[PDB]
Amino acid sequence: MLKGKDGVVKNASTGDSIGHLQSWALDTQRDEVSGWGMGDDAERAFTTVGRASGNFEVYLDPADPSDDLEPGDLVDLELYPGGESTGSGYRSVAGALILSTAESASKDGIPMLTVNWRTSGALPQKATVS
Amino acid sequence: MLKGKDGVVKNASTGDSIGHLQSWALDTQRDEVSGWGMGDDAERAFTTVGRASGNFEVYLDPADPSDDLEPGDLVDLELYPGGESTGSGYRSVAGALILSTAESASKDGIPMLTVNWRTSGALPQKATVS
Amino acid sequence: MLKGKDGVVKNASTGDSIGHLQSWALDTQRDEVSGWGMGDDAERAFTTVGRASGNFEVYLDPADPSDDLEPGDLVDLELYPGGESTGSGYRSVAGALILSTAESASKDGIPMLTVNWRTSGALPQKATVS
Amino acid sequence: MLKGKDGVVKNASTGDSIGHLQSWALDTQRDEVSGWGMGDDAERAFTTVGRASGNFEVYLDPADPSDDLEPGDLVDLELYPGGESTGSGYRSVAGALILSTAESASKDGIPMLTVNWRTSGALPQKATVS
Amino acid sequence: MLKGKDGVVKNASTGDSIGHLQSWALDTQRDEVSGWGMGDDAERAFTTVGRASGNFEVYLDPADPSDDLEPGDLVDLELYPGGESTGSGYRSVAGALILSTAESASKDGIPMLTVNWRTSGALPQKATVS
Amino acid sequence: MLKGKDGVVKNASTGDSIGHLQSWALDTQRDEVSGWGMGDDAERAFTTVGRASGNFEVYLDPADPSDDLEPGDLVDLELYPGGESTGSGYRSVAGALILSTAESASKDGIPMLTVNWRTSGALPQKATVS
Amino acid sequence: MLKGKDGVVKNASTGDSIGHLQSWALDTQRDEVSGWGMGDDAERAFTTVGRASGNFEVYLDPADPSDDLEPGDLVDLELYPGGESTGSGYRSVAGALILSTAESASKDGIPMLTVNWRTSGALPQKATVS
Amino acid sequence: MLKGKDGVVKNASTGDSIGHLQSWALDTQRDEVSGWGMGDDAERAFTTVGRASGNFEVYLDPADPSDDLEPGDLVDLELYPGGESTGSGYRSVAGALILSTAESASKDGIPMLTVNWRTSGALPQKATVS
Amino acid sequence: MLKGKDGVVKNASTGDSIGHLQSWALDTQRDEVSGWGMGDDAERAFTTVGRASGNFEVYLDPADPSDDLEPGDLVDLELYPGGESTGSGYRSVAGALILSTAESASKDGIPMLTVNWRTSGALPQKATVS
Amino acid sequence: MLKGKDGVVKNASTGDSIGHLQSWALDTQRDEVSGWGMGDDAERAFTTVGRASGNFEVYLDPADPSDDLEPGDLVDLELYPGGESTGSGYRSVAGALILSTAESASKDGIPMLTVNWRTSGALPQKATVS
Amino acid sequence: MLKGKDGVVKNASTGDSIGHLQSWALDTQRDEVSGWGMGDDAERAFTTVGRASGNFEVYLDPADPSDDLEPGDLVDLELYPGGESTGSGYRSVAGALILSTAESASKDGIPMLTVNWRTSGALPQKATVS
Amino acid sequence: MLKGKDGVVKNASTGDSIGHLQSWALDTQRDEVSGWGMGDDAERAFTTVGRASGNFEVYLDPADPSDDLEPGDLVDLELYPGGESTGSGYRSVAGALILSTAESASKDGIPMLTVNWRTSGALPQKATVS
Repeated sequence: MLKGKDGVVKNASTGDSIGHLQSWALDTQRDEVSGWGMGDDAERAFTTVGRASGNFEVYLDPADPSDDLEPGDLVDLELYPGGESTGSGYRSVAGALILSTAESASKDGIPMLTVNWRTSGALPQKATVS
Repeated sequence: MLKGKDGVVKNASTGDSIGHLQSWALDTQRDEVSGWGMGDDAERAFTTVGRASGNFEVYLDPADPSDDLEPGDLVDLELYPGGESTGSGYRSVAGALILSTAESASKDGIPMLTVNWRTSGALPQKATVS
Repeated sequence: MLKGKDGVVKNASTGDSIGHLQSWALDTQRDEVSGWGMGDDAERAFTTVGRASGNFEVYLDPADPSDDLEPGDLVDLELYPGGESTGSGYRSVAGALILSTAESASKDGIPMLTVNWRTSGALPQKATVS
Repeated sequence: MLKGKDGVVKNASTGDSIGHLQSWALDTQRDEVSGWGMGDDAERAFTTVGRASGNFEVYLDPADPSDDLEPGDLVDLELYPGGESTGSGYRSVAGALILSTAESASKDGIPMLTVNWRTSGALPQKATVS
Repeated sequence: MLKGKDGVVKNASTGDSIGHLQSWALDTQRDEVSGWGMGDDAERAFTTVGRASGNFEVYLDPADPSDDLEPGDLVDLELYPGGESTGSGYRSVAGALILSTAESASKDGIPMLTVNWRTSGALPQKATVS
Repeated sequence: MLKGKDGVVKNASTGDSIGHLQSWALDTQRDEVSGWGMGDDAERAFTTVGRASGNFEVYLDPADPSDDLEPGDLVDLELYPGGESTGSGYRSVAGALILSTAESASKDGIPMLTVNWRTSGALPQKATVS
Repeated sequence: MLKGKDGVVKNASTGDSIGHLQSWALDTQRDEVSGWGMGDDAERAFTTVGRASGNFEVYLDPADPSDDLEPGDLVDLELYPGGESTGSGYRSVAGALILSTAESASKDGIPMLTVNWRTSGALPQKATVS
Repeated sequence: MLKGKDGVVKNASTGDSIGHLQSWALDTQRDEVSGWGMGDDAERAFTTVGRASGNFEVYLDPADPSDDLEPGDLVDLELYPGGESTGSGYRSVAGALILSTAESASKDGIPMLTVNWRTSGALPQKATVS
Repeated sequence: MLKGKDGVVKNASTGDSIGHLQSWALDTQRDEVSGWGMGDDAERAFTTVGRASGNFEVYLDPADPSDDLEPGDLVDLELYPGGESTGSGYRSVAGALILSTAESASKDGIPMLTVNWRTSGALPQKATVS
Repeated sequence: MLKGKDGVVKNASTGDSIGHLQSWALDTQRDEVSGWGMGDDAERAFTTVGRASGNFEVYLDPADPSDDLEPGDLVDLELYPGGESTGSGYRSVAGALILSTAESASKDGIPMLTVNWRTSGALPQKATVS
Repeated sequence: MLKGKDGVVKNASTGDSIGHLQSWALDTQRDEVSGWGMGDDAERAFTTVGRASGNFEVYLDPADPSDDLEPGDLVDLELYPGGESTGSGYRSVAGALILSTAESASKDGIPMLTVNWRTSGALPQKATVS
Repeated sequence: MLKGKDGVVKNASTGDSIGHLQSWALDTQRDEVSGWGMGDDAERAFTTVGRASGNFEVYLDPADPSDDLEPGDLVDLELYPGGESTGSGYRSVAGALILSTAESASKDGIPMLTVNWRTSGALPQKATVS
């Protein structure tokens, strides 16, 4: 049961936390393939190839490392679900591909920014901080 | 009327409970085929081939057997809906295929993990614990 | 205005009530066919062939006749919307085809089971109990 | 502003109110066709052919004229939105085609029935009761 | 900031307000077309042809000018968002094509009517009442 | 953390604030392309071409610069998320293409207007006001 | 506008409906001959000799009169496009020549049979059932 | 822009509309002849002789003037693309030669009939109805 | 209405089912001959000589009796459209000539094999299993 | 990147736009001739003589200059792919030979006309409008 | 049921896998010869001579062994449908004749290459890897 | 795996990129010759002579080097599948013969141009840019 309010995201290439974070997310998939013949009871399957994707939502501030993210950039990410304290696992993604951003606001809210990324060629490598 | 808060899931291959569980689910299907002729009142049907699928949601903790689950792995599962007390039925699935995982968090919550699996070649075999 | 809390479902073949029931449902359809010509005001229609389908949700208990239901089985059903008291209509379905089941649970609930069936060759025959 | 709780539906062929009604509905449509050329500012349209459809929901009671409705029947309907008092408009539909029914219940409710119909060859003819 | 409760709709051809109104709506669109070549950074666009559409919902009363609206009719509309007081802009639509109507009711409500229209050949012409 | 209630939008061509604003929004995308061969573990990707889109919602008033916006117009926009005070970043979009508008009202509300635009040939150019 | 789902085909010689029918078809042709001279504006034509052909597709069942059809057989057919009710026209073909059959199936379908015939010496004689 | 749903076809000889029409079609051709010499840049051409052809598809009904059409008949046709209202052009074909018919049906459709004709000696003469 | 998913094919010479089947097919033909004289209304026909042909598609597995099939082999086949249960008709072909095979695969599929055969000297002999 | 919705076609002889256009097309070809000797690696080629062809599709209206087009006519065409604004290239074809026309309609469409032409003796001469 | 995503192709002469593969295919044929006499029921056949052919599609990369393939080359191929693991059958073709290649691309795709080959003098020799 | 959206085509003679490209394509062939004798098992083959062909599709713009391409011209081409960056292979074709062009448009599209060429005397010479 990790705290959840200690989550830290970093741009690994430049070494700088994101900023006013609100939520993160991650995912992993593999495609399936199913087949069966005339006279079988159950159908078989297997997994071909894998992906990864995720996003995060921050408060919009122009003076942040969150501002430099632009669609099409390649960035090395590190997600700390439980903080940076030693022994806390962190998923590090190499070659993360930023796909789209979406800024918005309301008459009674704070301008928010949603970055949405993807993986390109590599998969999230789990690890344990020292 | 089983308790519901006693549900236990196990990795049958290695023999280790999952961890901080939140909910599980299971399913079974068979495809249908319908036909009728010119001049019939009702249409006929039958079932061809079967499947199974399900998922479960846990609290994210790196030091757990829940962490070793990766998309594409083949694992032997056992679901105890009412606990491990003798005489409690348990659905055991052989060759379960883990298909996708999805980790997430919020600024006021606990990091959660959703594993989502499938069956490959075999179907859930009901039984009764000794 | 039937009571609704007296509803009874039976496996007609073996003669045994289902168990801890939560809700039932039923349906009937007929396909439509519409046509019109160049210079018509309204379009005509008619009904070709009929079906039936429904489901029900029970509390999961292994020691019940609800447990023996498996996808692909053929079972003779009888639905008593208002109980078994004499003069209460009951829809009896012959050759009901059970299509899928879906068991689930939560950390603060009761394990539930949803059976989902269909009709194959026959249609629900209304009647009046003696 | 009609009362709404006085709505009466009738089977015009046999002359018998439906029963414990809960809600009714009606509709009318005409298909559209749009076209434009290279160099036009706005696009033109027109309406080809018309339909009608609707439904109503009643409490399930076997001893009612609502029970005799079966998918595929042809029935002459009359809808009184504001009651049967003189001078109250009523939409009368000839050759209404009943398309599907759907009975259901819950463990804490009343068994309900939803009839769903259509029009075949004719359109709803408004009128004013004497 | 117009009042919103003063909105008036008229049938311009005959000169008669609608009746017990509940809400109106309007819309305008133009289709887009996008293209790009091998080696471009951004994609270009432009707008081809335009439309208009909208609806309104009234209380069902047979003795109203709202009753004469039938699918397929051509009517000249005028929408006064802020009333008929001098200097209040009003969108006047010529050749409005009424496409569908949908009457309904409940056991504890008022019978309502939803008219749904379109434009055919012309576009809404803004203006300012004298 | 920008205030959010100070957001200002301008028509850059004519130099005039919009009016009673309620909310704005913006977006940027780039399409993705994925490929893999027989015998690969992960799938590769890259981004081809980019877009931009957004909208904003105002109170409907005929005597405003918001009224002159018509579908199909080309307008130069400037969005000030945090006001016009010096040092506040503003996204300026050149050649913004207005795509659709949607006016509406209720019996207990204020007539609202939703403008919905797009970009054509250029992308939002961030900057910092002097 | 005949129903289409009432179509009946018969072997007139033995008097037995076909079986589970799916679709029928028929055709009639006459060859053309065109000629023109040096200095003519349009070309002339006429029709020499006529034929007939068609087919039908049934569900494959060995215990049917559909099974006895073999390529090369001569059979007297009668096609009822709208059923056998009195006053319904039926095309009766004498000396129909069955030319080819084609049985097939899939892993998720019903074995189907396509009979394909021709006419030999006579042409389809329309009539009206008594 | 003619309506298209008002198209009327007539047998000019007997004066009777066809019936439930679905679509019509027409055509005109002239053969080409090309030649060139040793040392020319472009090739020359001209048109020798002309034809006409077309078809139409109706719902199959034995009690119609559509039923009397048989391959080999000579019939005088008139096609009204936009109806019979005065001032609407109509292509009248003299000596139309009916070449083939093709009736068909499905288990969920309406029996359709496709007549296919030709011209013999004359060409379609355009005109304007009075 | 045979099940279709129970179809069994056998090599009659060695007595061994094929394997993972996907679909089968069969055919029978006879050539036609048509003639007519100067002054006849319809043309006559008859059938000269017959053939047979078909195929089937299996999943590619080297350890199967499907693997031993090579183009040019002579094999005795038996097709069970509805299984091997007693009373189920089966078409037995003697001297079947295997004509061609075609193996293929995709990056996300299962390697498939299509055998395509013919008959040589004999025709399919229908029968009924004991 | 020309707009495409501004395309204008003209009859150059009489000076009158076509009408409700839907699409145009054009083409140019030259025949090829290939040869090689005993002992050559690649084969040679060259182009002998050229042609041109194209078509266009309009909405059928009798009161248009599109109506006067008849197969066999010689007409001087001018195609403006991007409109008639100054500096817009236009392909002018002299002695265009109209080869065939094809009118058609549907029960839910607009009567369309497809003109199909050719070139005779001359080739399309590109130019630039003043 | 081989995996299908493990398929490996090799140039046997030089010993080097192809590269980014997408799909392969193979085929075998033998010509047929049919004859019959005046007075026979069925027609006889036999197979004369055999061939082989196939292709495969790869991603275009100049730095690959796929690049060295040129039309007219003679290459020794080996196809591993299920990978190179021991006991996996592989079809080895000697003297494969590469017949044609076809490179292509799109504005939103990956440049692909399709090699298309044939056999010359020898036939595919099945085997089993050690 | 080349990007595919970076493809560049050049007119090598004048040194000027084409323009708004959409897709390219290329091909190479060699004819085959097969022979066999009375008493052989497989048939032999070989390749005689080679060709090349391809095309590409661009947006129609008169102010481009794409406009100067005319059927019959001889042009020296260079295709860069992966761009002009150093080390990227490019197929250079000498003496390319342009065979035909085909311009077209729609009422909701962009005027497109398809050039279609051939090779004359030489074959595509692969290379590697410096």
